[PDB]
Amino acid sequence: SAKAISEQTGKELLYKFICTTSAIQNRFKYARVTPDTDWARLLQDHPWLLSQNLVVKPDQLIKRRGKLGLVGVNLTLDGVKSWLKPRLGQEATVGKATGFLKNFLIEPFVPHSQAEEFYVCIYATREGDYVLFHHAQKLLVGVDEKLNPEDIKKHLLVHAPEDKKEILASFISGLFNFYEDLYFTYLEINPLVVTKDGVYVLDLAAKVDATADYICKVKWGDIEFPPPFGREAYPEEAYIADLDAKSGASLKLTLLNPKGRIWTMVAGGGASVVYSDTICDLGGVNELANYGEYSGAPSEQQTYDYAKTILSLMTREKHPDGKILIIGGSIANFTNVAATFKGIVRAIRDYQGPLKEHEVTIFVRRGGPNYQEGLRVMGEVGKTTGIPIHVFGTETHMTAIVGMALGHRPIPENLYFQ
Amino acid sequence: SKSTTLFSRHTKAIVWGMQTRAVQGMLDFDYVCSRDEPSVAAMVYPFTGDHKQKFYWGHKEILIPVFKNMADAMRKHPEVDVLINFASLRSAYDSTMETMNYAQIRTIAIIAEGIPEALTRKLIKKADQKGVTIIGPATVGGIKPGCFKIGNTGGMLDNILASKLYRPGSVAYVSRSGGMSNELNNIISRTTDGVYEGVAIGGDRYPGSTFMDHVLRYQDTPGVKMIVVLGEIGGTEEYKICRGIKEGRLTKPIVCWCIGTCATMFSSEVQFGHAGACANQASETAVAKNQALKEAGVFVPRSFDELGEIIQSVYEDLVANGVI
Ligand SMILES: Nc1ncnc2c1ncn2[C@@H]1O[C@H](COP(=O)(O)OP(=O)(O)O)[C@@H](O)[C@H]1O
Ligand SMILES: Nc1ncnc2c1ncn2[C@@H]1O[C@H](CO)[C@@H](O)[C@H]1O
Ligand SMILES: [Mg+2]
Repeated sequence: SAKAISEQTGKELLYKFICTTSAIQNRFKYARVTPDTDWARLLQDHPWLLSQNLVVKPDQLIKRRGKLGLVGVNLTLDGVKSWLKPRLGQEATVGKATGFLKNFLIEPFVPHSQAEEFYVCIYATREGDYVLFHHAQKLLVGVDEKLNPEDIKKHLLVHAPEDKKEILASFISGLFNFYEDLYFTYLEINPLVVTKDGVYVLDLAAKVDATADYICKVKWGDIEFPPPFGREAYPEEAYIADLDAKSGASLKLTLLNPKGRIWTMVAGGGASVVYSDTICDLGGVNELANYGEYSGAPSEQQTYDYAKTILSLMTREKHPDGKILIIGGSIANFTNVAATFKGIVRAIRDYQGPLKEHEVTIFVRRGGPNYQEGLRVMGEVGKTTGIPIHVFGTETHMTAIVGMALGHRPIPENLYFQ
Repeated sequence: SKSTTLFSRHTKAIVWGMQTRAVQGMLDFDYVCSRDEPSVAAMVYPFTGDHKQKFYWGHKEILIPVFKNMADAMRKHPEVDVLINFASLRSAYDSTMETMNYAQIRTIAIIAEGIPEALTRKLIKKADQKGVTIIGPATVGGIKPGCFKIGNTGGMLDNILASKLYRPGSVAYVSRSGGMSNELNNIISRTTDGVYEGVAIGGDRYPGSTFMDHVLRYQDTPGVKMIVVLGEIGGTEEYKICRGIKEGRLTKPIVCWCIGTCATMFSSEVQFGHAGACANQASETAVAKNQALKEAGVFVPRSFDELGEIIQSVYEDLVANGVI
């Protein structure tokens, strides 16, 4: 999938890899600040922070920072530190997401006029990449088409100041080659500034196609994909992500609410979303802990390692009303249900102690290859461990176990194992 | 789009990859469908030399040739017009481009997940120019009961039998999800005379063939009397259905539900399991798509839980008036 990168990451790549005749200024002149920053050390590494005034803004995938009061413009270093005091490390709500302001970029202030500000954006669609320019012109660049400076002058720069067309065209042609070479899917510079001294990339927002790592990793390096603002990143997510990378099997985990009492471990992209849909249609969105799925015929050991991560995460703190684990799925096409459920059963066994302490109740529904033995060993571990487990097969509507687990409907023992 | 009909009970395929279980599963389905011949004429696997692989046609062991070179497989099997590509993500692009140098191939299924979007767009461009239908990437494939099934679609024989996938009914469907298309097999078989044809277009941002590509095929297929679409958050592909109805191009009843309505209730954006399953603007959400489909005249249930009920209701009205 296409993943956002920080402004800092995107500018680093652009400064390193763009090829343009245009004189790009302030290359690599940025400094990153967090609540843990050693400001003496920062100033050792970035002495230019004293050379001219500054701009400071969070770099956490927050849009429209200027409209939110979150860009400090034309400040001395002392003015930056004062501007950060009420913000750095504070909770903030942007739109409907809430998180901590904890990652800021400082850059040189660039004096310029309104007429020296430009907008450029490139974004991917099925039919090609659209290139947008505004001082609004937009050009579809087809899948096999080149974008040369003369093309940009003819189709995009008709309204641009005459003295800036050559440098704008060279930059945008370079930008587009960079966008393609590094497998971007979205790249916006708002504003791009061009003065008598050259080109300045004042702002940058971007997404890369993360599946292109096997092609791009020499240029990308150890690229980071930050979570959206309002979510944290967790080591378990990184652990699952590492599993997902090592096999053709798909293993995904996104923590929504680590303290929620409703956990899922569903097979399949589609079904995992339908279960989540059904949980929220039934009131449990504030108690839904996670979204994720496993699919693509993982082994018993991959499914054990996946499941033990979940069971660990849902036995971190108790809940007055205990917890629910939804082990669900469609009728699989090829996943060995017995082999995967044996992985899960072994995880359940290893964690049976903590699982009882947190009053976890388990609901299971699944079809596919070998599923009858899959459902049996689930029923079996329930009796061995004392954990309550209610086990259903193809004869149960896929999502019925959600209503069961939230009390909207009763448990039909007449369908167990069917 | 392109061809209305992709498969028949005479379809022959080449399978790219050493996927003996998938191939045997196809042959098990071929047998209970009463096909004359196995649907897999040959396999291509560059990591071994030419050899023959043992398979079973009912109880009889038979041999299917495995070729190191695609050129040999194509030349020895001119009857083949379908290629099912199980190549890993790293080589799916090159092997699919290579397949499209053979004019005999009119349909390609691309199984692998994780192909870069920019490579898929180039496959789509070559495919559109040649008239080739691509199903995938990132898909299990599809199934045409009585005729042909792609790879692992529909699972083992016991599932093929339980969901009556050995002979066609009157209901066609298209879905983004592979797993959920086997759930649709189940639902449709319990509420109607069964599946006529189903396709899983895969979960990527740019599917080789879109919902509307297949819905148009079904509209133009006389055996199809009604159509079921399982949509998903992300992109705007489903609005082409509203347009087709509005234009009078789509006249058969259409039932649709888009998954991903939970995203509207989260305080932040969530990338779901399928690569394309992420809304970049308000109209790409499941809730917006479902509401627009409903206003255009599609039969939309309140939630996935009522999908079987509305399918059965549409099916029964069509029997009542003599259409089925
Ligand atoms: N380095 C800079 N020098 C001068 N002005 C700047 C600089 N960075 C930002 N600005 C001004 O502040 C505005 C808001 O900053 P920006 O990074 O574009 O954030 P956002 O687009 O999220 O509001 C810019 O549009 C520009 O007018
Ligand atoms: N100015 C600084 N203040 C605090 N930590 C720093 C500073 N410069 C580098 N580091 C940290 O040191 C590590 C590299 O040696 C990185 O993790 C980086 O975050
Ligand atoms: Mg901006």
